Amino acid sequence: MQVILLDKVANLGSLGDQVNVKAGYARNFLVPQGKAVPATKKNIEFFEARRAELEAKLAEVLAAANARAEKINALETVTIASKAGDEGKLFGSIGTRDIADAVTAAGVEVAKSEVRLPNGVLRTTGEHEVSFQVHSEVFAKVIVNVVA
RNA sequence: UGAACUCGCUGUGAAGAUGCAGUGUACCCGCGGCAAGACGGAAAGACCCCGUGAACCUUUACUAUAGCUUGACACUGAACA
Ligand SMILES: [Mg+2]
Ligand SMILES: [Mg+2]
Ligand SMILES: [Mg+2]
Ligand SMILES: [Mg+2]
Ligand SMILES: [Mg+2]
Repeated sequence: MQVILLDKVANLGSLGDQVNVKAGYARNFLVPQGKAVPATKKNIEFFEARRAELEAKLAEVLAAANARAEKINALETVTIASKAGDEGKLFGSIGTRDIADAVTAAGVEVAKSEVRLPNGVLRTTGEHEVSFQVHSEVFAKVIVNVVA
């Protein structure tokens, strides 16, 4: 499938680019996720007409919004006193839903799917390093303090 | 249930005769019995054979097929070795 882009995806295409990609990748991933649209002759003519002078600006303001969201909190200890057992060995395993609710209780607007983790379970108490995926380009590393 | 004025023997005869030949006996007709014969009645022999007949059934008969299994392509992607 010949497809014209709207986002800096990693390995296939640059911005404003019409690349030929596998049709499953074009159908299930790009056109739902809002990064690419099918290279109809009308579509590439319409993109050269108006949308190339807007989607770059939208990418710049999205990168700025990711910078704003990542630096409204970087203090790197969010306190959760969830339930635990004695001397390590957390009671019930922590969901990233709960980690999302903790940081949106004190700070950022980051939801569940905007959060990555090495483990994802955080099944003991201590300084567990948490990553973040508010965008595929930029990360953020704000750390958690879980206690009983 | 072809029609009957439907005896016995010996012989002849699709080769085991109430019906032919030869011969012996028997007046016409019931009734109650028996059941040897009328190749008695019943049922186009059920065993056998024939049909370039049928059915089911078996299998290492033939040719197929549902199924189960194999691989290619599609639905079907991204990375990294
Ligand atoms: Mg005789
Ligand atoms: Mg008699
Ligand atoms: Mg009697
Ligand atoms: Mg008879
Ligand atoms: Mg017959």
